[PDB]
Amino acid sequence: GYSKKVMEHFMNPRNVGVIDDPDGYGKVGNPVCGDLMEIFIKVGDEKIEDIKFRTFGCGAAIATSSMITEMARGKSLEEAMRITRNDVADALDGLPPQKMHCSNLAADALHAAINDYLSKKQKHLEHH
Amino acid sequence: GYSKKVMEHFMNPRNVGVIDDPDGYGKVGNPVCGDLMEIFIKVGDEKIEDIKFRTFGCGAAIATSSMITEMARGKSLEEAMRITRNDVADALDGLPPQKMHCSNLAADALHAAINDYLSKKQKHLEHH
Ligand code: FES
Ligand code: FES
Repeated sequence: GYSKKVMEHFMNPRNVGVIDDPDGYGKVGNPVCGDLMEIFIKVGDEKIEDIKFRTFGCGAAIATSSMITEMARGKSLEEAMRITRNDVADALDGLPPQKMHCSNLAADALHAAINDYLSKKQKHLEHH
Repeated sequence: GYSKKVMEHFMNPRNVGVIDDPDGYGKVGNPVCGDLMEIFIKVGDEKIEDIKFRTFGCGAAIATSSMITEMARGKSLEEAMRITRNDVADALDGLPPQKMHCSNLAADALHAAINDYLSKKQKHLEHH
């Protein structure tokens, strides 16, 4: 019992892949299934200049990540940080409640990748 | 304007502290404020035998972590994994919408600590 939008993003996920040498990297595992979600970001002019995700997880996780990465592309870091699964709640309505977990991977990995980038920036400016 | 339950868990948070040499460790940062949530778990008989959190974050993050860790204490790993912020949505009703992010740290760190423990266990399988 899924949604048309989820079906579209599972069948034709956007932004699948890897970035070599990314500016930010975030990885989160779902321990139930043991699936791992990785987000890679490139940052230019404090905007998401490129984003990719890689997972072997389930339909729900893949479709959520496709929607989240699409939303994030070309936004400022601060805007991207404010994205949560809540921003695509309507597309996810009526999913089995155990797919809640799967749907949280995307946003949590994105937030991790952004924090990764930001902490690198902080370290660079240790003494300045 | 906050909830009475949130006020109680912010003023008297349960399970604050650290576990030295924990069975599972999970850390997640909120990049907006730069606050970091750490969860420590001890695992005995595939149950949460001890849990502690450590953060310097905001009231919302602290109260959520107090509620989440209290829910997790003494549950099986599998039950604990199924906990999300959704399980305390009622207590969190009407929080400023930016505290959604803060409220997700707790569950995400707990899930990270459980994955940490499980992957350590996975090491044994390499034995052949
Ligand atoms: S089971 Fe691996 S993501 Fe749904
Ligand atoms: S301000 Fe850092 S946790 Fe909400």
